[PDB]
Amino acid sequence: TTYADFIASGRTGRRNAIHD
Amino acid sequence: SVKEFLAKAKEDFLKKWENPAQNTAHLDQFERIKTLGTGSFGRVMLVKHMETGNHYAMKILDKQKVVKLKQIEHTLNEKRILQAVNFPFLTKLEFSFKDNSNLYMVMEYAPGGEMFSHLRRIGRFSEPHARFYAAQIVLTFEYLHSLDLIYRDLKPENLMIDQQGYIKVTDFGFAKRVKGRTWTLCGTPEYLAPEIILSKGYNKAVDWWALGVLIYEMAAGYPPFFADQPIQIYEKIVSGKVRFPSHFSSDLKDLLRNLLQVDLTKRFGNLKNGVNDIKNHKWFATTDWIAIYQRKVEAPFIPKFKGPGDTSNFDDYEEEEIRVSINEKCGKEFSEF
Ligand SMILES: c1cnc2[nH]ccc2c1
Repeated sequence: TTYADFIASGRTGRRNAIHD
Repeated sequence: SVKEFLAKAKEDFLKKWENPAQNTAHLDQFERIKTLGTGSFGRVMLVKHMETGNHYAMKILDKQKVVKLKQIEHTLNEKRILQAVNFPFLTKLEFSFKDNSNLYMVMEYAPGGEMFSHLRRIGRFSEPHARFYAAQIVLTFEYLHSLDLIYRDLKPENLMIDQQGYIKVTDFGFAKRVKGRTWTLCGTPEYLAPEIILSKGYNKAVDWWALGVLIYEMAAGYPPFFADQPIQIYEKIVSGKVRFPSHFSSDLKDLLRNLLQVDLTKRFGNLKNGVNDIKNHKWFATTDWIAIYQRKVEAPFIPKFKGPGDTSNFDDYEEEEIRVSINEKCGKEFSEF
């Protein structure tokens, strides 16, 4: 399931901003 | 009238924008209590103002670190904007100051925690729970955009829940006052509009794209474009394809298809009718925009408190000193702060 795929991913915690 | 409310708001904003407040407190006036959030782009602490005993959130930036990260002008943007705005769902600066080492921005404390925390714990929000939060963002963006401000960092991590269950849109590190186009690559991968990824000039429409992302994430419990590495996310975003969970209402999916529109000509918030294509959409039919603004709607969830200065709705972070050098750093860079 898409939920399961999310929860197993590396990006369920707080996400940092990006920049150049 | 909305038009007339905004006209007066702008008059109020411009006066403070053109003559910013500066050096209105000192670090020694505050008791440091707890780190509420932290990253490379600075940290936020709960502090107590000793003269009033009021609690505030205090953002602390290390001037040298700001410089190394090329965030000088962005930081000046943040402070200059936040001292000037005033809106029920923003936390304007109550005070700002600097010392030899750091920059300080003191704002209203929202004790309910980050939306991120509750969203992740609970899994997903009901469409009505999500619509209640979305409404507040729509109004905030209407306000901000009318003042020629773009926000550029919508995500649940930046959305704090207050004692009444209403939100504060926090962290203005990438916010900018711009008429016309801008170009900076900034924001958070999951929420980046395609324009930004593809290095085009972009405008306030990137915020309306980010709204589509937030609504999706709130209602689904995961973002519409995710993967393990940013580059894979960017490929999904520019693809032009999005899948909705089977539980998403017909009205929700239609709103999101028009927010998450890769074509600027067809993106809601960016058509000739502006924000009203959003406010008049069927998904918001039950929304009383003035009641939301007046904060008379009953929140679908009120946070647990056990007193003032309670931090139980926030994660625990390693506590680091607030060091103050005996030598002034970066004076010229931050002269206007
Ligand atoms: C956490 C709680 N309250 C806040 N107000 C401004 C930032 C911030 C962070």
